Amino acid sequence: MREIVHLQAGQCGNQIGAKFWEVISDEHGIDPTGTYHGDSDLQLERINVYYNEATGGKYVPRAVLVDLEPGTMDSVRSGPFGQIFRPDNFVFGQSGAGNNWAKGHYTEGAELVDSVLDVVRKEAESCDCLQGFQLTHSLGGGTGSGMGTLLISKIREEYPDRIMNTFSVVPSPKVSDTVVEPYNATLSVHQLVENTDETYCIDNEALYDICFRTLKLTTPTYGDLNHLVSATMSGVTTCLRFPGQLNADLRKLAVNMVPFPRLHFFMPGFAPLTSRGSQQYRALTVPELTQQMFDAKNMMAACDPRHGRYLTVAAVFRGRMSMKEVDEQMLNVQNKNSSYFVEWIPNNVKTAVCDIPPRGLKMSATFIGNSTAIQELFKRISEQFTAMFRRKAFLHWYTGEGMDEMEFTEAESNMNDLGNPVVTRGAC
Amino acid sequence: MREIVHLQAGQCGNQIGAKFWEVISDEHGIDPTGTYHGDSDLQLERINVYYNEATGGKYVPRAVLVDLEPGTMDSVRSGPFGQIFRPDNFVFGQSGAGNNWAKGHYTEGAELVDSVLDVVRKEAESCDCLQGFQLTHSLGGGTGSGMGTLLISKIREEYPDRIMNTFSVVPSPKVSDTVVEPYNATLSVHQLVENTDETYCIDNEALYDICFRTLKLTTPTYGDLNHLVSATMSGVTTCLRFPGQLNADLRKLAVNMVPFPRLHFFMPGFAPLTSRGSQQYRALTVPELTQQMFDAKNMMAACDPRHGRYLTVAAVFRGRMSMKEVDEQMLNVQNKNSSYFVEWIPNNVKTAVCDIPPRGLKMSATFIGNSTAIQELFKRISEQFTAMFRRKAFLHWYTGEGMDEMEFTEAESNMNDLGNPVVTRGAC
Amino acid sequence: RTVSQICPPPRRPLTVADIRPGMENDRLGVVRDSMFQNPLIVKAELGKPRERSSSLPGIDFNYGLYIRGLDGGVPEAIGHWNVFKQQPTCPHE
Amino acid sequence: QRECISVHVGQAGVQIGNACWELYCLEHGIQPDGQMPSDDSFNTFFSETGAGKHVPRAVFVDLEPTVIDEVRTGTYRQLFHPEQLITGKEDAANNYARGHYTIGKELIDLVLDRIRKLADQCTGLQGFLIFHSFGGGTGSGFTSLLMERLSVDYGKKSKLEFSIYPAPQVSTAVVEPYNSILTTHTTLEHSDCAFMVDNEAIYDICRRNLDIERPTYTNLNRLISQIVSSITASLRFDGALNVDLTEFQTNLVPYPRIHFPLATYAPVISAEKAYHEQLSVAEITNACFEPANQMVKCDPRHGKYMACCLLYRGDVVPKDVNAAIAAIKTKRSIQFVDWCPTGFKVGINYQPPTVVPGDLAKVQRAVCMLSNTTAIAEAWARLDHKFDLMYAKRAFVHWYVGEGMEEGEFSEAREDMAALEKDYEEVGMDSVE
Amino acid sequence: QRECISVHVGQAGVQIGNACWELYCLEHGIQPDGQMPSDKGDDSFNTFFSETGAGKHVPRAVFVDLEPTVIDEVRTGTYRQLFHPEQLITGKEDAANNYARGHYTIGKELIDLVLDRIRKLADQCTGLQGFLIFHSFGGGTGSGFTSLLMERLSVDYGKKSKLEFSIYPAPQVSTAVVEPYNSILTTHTTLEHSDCAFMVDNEAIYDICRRNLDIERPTYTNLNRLISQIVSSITASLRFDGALNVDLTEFQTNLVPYPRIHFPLATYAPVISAEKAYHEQLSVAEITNACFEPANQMVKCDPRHGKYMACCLLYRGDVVPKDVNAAIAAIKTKRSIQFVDWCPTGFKVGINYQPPTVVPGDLAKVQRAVCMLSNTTAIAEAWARLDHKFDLMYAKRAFVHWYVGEGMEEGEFSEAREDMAALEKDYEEVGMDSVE
Ligand SMILES: Nc1nc2c(ncn2[C@@H]2O[C@H](COP(=O)(O)OP(=O)(O)OP(=O)(O)O)[C@@H](O)[C@H]2O)c(=O)[nH]1
Ligand SMILES: Nc1nc2c(ncn2[C@@H]2O[C@H](COP(=O)(O)OP(=O)(O)OP(=O)(O)O)[C@@H](O)[C@H]2O)c(=O)[nH]1
Ligand SMILES: Nc1nc2c(ncn2[C@@H]2O[C@H](COP(=O)(O)OP(=O)(O)O)[C@@H](O)[C@H]2O)c(=O)[nH]1
Ligand SMILES: Nc1nc2c(ncn2[C@@H]2O[C@H](COP(=O)(O)OP(=O)(O)O)[C@@H](O)[C@H]2O)c(=O)[nH]1
Repeated sequence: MREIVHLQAGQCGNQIGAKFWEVISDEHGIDPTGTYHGDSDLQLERINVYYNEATGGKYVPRAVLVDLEPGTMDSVRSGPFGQIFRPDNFVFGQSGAGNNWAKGHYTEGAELVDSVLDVVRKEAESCDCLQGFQLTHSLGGGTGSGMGTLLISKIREEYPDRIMNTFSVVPSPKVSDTVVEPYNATLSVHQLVENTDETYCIDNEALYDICFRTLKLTTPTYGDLNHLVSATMSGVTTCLRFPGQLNADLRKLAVNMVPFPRLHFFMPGFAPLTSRGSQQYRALTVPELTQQMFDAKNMMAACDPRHGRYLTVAAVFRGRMSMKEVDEQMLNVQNKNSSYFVEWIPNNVKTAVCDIPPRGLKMSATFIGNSTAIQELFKRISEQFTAMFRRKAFLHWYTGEGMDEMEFTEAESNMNDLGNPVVTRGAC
Repeated sequence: MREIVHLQAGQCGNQIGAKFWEVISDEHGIDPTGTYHGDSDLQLERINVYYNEATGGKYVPRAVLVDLEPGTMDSVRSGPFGQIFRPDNFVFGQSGAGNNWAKGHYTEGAELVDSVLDVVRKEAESCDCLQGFQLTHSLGGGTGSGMGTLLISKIREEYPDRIMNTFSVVPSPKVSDTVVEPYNATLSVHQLVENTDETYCIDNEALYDICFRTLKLTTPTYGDLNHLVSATMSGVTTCLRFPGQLNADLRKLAVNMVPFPRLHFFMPGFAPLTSRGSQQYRALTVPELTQQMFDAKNMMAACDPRHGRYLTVAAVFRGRMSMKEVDEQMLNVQNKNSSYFVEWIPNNVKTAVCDIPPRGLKMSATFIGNSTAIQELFKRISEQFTAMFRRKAFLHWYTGEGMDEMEFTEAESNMNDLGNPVVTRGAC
Repeated sequence: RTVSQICPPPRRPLTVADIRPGMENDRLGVVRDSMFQNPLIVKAELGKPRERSSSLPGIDFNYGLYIRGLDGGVPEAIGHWNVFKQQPTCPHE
Repeated sequence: QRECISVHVGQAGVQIGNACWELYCLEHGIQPDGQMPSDDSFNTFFSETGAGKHVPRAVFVDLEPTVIDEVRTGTYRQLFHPEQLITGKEDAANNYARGHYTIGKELIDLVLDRIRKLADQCTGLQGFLIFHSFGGGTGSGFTSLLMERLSVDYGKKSKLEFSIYPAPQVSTAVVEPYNSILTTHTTLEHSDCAFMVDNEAIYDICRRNLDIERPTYTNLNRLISQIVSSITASLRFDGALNVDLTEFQTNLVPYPRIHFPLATYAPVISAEKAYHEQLSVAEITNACFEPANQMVKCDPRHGKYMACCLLYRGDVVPKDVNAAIAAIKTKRSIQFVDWCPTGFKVGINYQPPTVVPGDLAKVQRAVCMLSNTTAIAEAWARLDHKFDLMYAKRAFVHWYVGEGMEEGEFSEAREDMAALEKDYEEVGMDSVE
Repeated sequence: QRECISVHVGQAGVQIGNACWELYCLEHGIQPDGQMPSDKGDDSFNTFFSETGAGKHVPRAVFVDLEPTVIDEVRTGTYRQLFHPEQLITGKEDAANNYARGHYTIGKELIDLVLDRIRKLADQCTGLQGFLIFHSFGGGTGSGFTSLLMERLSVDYGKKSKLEFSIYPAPQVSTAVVEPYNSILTTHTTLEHSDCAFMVDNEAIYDICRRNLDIERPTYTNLNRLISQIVSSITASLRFDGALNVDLTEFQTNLVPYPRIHFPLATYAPVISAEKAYHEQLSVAEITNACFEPANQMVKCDPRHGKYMACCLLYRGDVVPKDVNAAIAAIKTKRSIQFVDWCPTGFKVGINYQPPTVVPGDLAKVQRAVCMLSNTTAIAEAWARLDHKFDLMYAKRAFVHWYVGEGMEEGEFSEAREDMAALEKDYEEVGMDSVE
């Protein structure tokens, strides 16, 4: 048996995982009170990846919830599937992070880090064979940036043979919900370079693009916005949760996706995405699923992937399917879209198929892309940072809370030293 | 049948033992009025470990209640279980405790000692083989310290080869309920170092720490604080009363957790400790019983196990659990953190498994710990002694009642010569 | 709803109804209610505390947060294990 | 849990406070005396006690009576603790010396004692709301002394200031140019962030966008009470983007010295214009950013914005404000500083404004916009020129000096404000290197 | 079983006695006539009350006062029936603000009577626990008679606990110019025999009643009633059942570090005037902080200009002990309450399960009250003030002729001055930190 421990920091990441645990509970047939009221017998066979057995029948997710503001815990307890976590893992704080990476990393975050590693230690020891951990956070903003990267650093230095999956909401080119977003982002990605094994960059502008152009929605709510994120976060972890031909768990993905130890930033995708008005005129098959996977309309990072070359493609299909077409459609993609696929990885797709799709559908597909188009996001964050670092704007807070002048330039040096390789292997 | 007598001296230990008779009345099955109202004959099998028979089956405990002031005597008499205690062994005095060690030891407190030893001798022959001596008190304060330790000294001079255990409440680093905690407590420990075989140092602040972090109370009263002490003081003597596998009596415990004759100070522990809310979502197993047994939050002392190298561990599990796991995770504890267990004692842990769970659960585990972590307790109390011994403060009452400087100097020297053998083994 | 708090009536401020002779608040010349509630026409009671500007609950009201709680304490935290009970009986219907 | 303590000093701040608690009682649900005719919503600005007589976390301190005696004989005599309504005995007489130097010592120990009592009953203290003007002697001097003492004692905690600006054109006293500079010299080094609002801009918005030519100060202060309720909204309630007071003071204060935001409010319609307009989100965002609803009469065109905090309340979907921020960024007249590309912080709350019996109509969407402009330096220079003209031949200086003032501190405050002018110019100059 | 003998000497002592017995009447079921309307099962009445044949319950006290009209107030007013008619030891001739008359000529016709009364009052005592001497440092009776009575009781029952409740002289106002001449002698004589003595300053009672009770013109009926609540809160462990029951021998082993330093100060928690108690919360943390606030202290002395040596907290009512312990931790880590460097543990804890009972009047009916009793170095300033006043009055030999022509020898003022010089030297000696 195999386990994944889910931990989350920040208001954003807490809502990420609230929608994720709702989606996983609906997929495993688990009611809000925690028991199994389901339909399929094999649906209970690998509950113990995200869930924990408890004496009588209400399973408990192996999730620890942390936030410096003690109101997001109130929100997630008052949510729909709120009475499902352990009350012991609500490791909150009597403070407010204040959108400050300094105050999430070198302060009361670092004073609560001992307790959050204690409960993470408890849930990790209560396992048998751990693949690793899952952290959901916003790369722009406080709490989930500073505490998130500190927590990743400690967990990576503690368990070096386990993989880390961080689902990060990177700041968007369109607007800015936090004014120190690139300050938080550069310092956070400095730690994300040498730590995690699987980072997934999700953009809210891309979420709007999907839900208005493809889903045809009018009032897009956050429940929908990281419902769409919960979809892919469930779609990555399905081969070790349900049976099927050609299984590929998280490490089997991570071996194939990243060619180099640092280029581990993925832009996700879900593409049986049908509007409620055009769903009734659908003819669900592998060709249009693999056509919907490969456009700049279901790509959840705010960088059009046709500004760079794909390094590695993933395709976690779900549903009862046969797959000669799932093979030759990747052949067709590599043959036609040839200027955006590398030549030094010949046949740079990975394919996996799960037996059971998400409920309410018959056949789905999760797309995980590693390209040279995250170039543009990282570069734009770099000029967005250097616009304010040149005249010391919003820096007195970090310097007062205890941060140093040289380490900001160290973070920007690592920023540019991630920017340069994704130049040179996109241009050979 | 193996018998033991339970003396309670003071205010603190008097209340602890007076409610401990209540807590074991539930496990046995006698009501307040002495009539046995139980459910199995197997509880009646060994009533004569703590309870003496009386005609009509009106079973009376053997407990010599003693105090210098007849206020706590009235408190016990007017408490919940009042019509259970023998009228003859209500030995009291029309005097004042004065929370003075010299008063309890070398003055009119010694003028009741002849009557107390007479009434102890009254049940010393109404029995078969008196294995041990329970005595409940507080090292800080009067009566329980002074007269308690003189009672210990006299009863060991009268019976030399029986094990005795003193459940004693020690002062807390954080606060102080008494200005002369050091003056009472160092003088109390001066005889306990060369006398007793099983102490149980149970501070006051860790009971509130358990009730606040673990049990999650909001108004922890003294019954709630004394009850964990009573649960440990019942669970330590369960292989002496009820059937099980790997049975161990108090002399077995003395042999296994006394490496050297002076290092016999034990850290208590009880670990089905759950809150009322997380008690729902909890998953009772011998693995997590061991986990929350060795977690440094359920231990009842201000002695950090992460700052104290362990010497001997005992675990009296109670319940119908299989033996292979209660051996296996006990091995895996030492294999996990062997650097916090001694190497000159390999195999430094003891397992006992009684058949009967405590009434109101499905299993439990009483934790007994002899570690080096009591060195910080002794160092801090020695510094508290020294800070007020520098100015000869608070000493005129002691000198008026019959103290002198050389006795306090010998007591402080014995405290330093007790702190040395509990650090020089951790230094290998 | 200050009269619903505690059963005997709230301690009304001293109206024109009492105003005993040979006492220090014995003003002459249009005596109505409102000056005895306005605190600064009110010269003090001179032996008794200053007159109220309001009506306050009676002699048998406890003051402050007196949290009674609902936990049964550690006898309920150790003397019971709430094993998972369920009410499936599903009204799916 | 997330408490915050309000101290109301001076007549202006006190009547802002009466409007504010008039608003808050109707917002939460406690009736004017203080009891609730029946959870973690009132435990932010209000405490709880015996039965239900909830007491606000406010210290109404003033040097004269008759400003607090209105509260003590009003309907609100039951809401407040009788001792936290603190009155002095002598008037400050527009004298910074009589507000900070001479008559400050008979009151400062008592007001700090009540402040530390209220802070003792705060499990989490984010910050303070300090209500006054830059005008009269009380709100000039006692404010300064309070900020010195609170910055000394509670240096790690937030102190938010709510200051009424001395109007560049109308005014009501002759020594406001003296008092404003004398109070900002000392509050610059201690106050974390000072939301500042002018009287005659509220005058303008009432005469134009509120369709009434005769509301009095009980309605002038009501808009500021709405501003305070809008700004401390995610602390009291829950929303989409909760914005915390630490978040305001970290995302609106660029440099250690530039901490003077200007507030403005979205719709101020008056119950005979509600049913004839839609009141969408893009148009109220453009209404907040258009150069006439600013609550300080300075022209935002003659300057550059630095950072703005939008706080939308009511039924607001987040992508309407996403589109509105996009449109504001594309509109050319709003000119930003080139060194700050992220110009915005969005906050969204699901709770609409409470409708007090008055003139403000029931609107289901309302955004408070705070801007940090560089056009506020023009208003600073407008006060500085008045100070220079009055200080040219020592006008009204003997009244200050005879009460304990030192002459050189006038000149010290003068080039401190000159230095603030050069800091504004230095943060406003563009990129040439 | 646990009883104390309360002697009330002089006008101040007997007025505080009238107020306190006014309190204990409604504290128990003893209606102010003597009987109890209970249809009973008690044993809490026996501490300060007897038990006659049917129900009368005479108290264990003695009102002694060398001038009449005040004992006649007692035997003319409401409470005459409750007291023994021979317990009322009135004298015949007032001591007239004169220690010489209180100690040297007119005591000898009443000292034998009052010693006899104290003796056969102690005969109705299985375990007598202490003596409660109520007086002032002012008038002739309350200085000289309490000095001589203190000497004779320390001769006769010297091993027992001895408590003084005394009205300390005012630093600014006073009521006699011979307040220093009488205080100097009564403290010089009672220093060696008093086990501990709790001080009250009328100025501080005026200010605490003006500020907290918010009362502008109340009389000594309201001065002494706070002292009544103080003594009822102190002697409550011996009356009721609680959590940390404290004995008088614990109090005396407790509140003094050294044999002669035996002057702690009282402080009473919420003293809110019931017109105000609705508007705040009266929690454990704020009542513990209100004890240490430098405005609720029962005497004028500045706590910040001094160090607390050892203090005792008597929480009474529904108080959870770990909130007390947390408030103790917060008070300990607060940096404005400085202690002596040789006393890490300086706090005492006591909890009793019986809430305060209030007479109809000033005080709010609160189910929680802590009495704080602090032995501290802050009283050295008041001692220095009184000694400087004594120096400036004695340097011209004024008002000495009434003392010396009565039978008192003139030179005792001198060695009283060096006795207080020794007391000041000791209060300075306890103040330095450890260098050795
Ligand atoms: N909203 C509102 N603003 C006021 C009010 N009273 C005064 N102001 C403004 O405050 C400025 C000066 O008044 P204050 O600062 O309150 O004067 P003060 O605090 O009483 O100080 P002193 O004159 O010394 O007594 C005026 O220019 C007004 O613009 C008021 O009642 N409501
Ligand atoms: N509680 C209370 N204290 C009083 C009263 N009258 C006087 N005192 C105090 O007593 C002091 C002066 O009176 P005393 O010292 O008691 O006089 P005395 O001890 O009776 O001796 P004589 O003057 O000879 O009668 C004043 O400083 C007051 O503090 C009173 O009516 N009630
Ligand atoms: N997609 C989605 N996004 C959310 C949700 N809740 C919050 N967000 C996003 O969270 C981001 C801000 O998070 P952040 O400021 O870092 O919160 P913090 O971690 O508490 O500091 C915003 O840009 C929102 O887009 C949700 O339920 N679904
Ligand atoms: N666990 C527990 N501890 C208590 C209890 N009662 C008192 N204590 C502790 O006992 C200590 C003081 O008791 P002590 O002075 O020895 O009472 P004495 O024996 O009459 O002198 C305090 O620090 C209390 O924390 C109780 O009922 N249970």
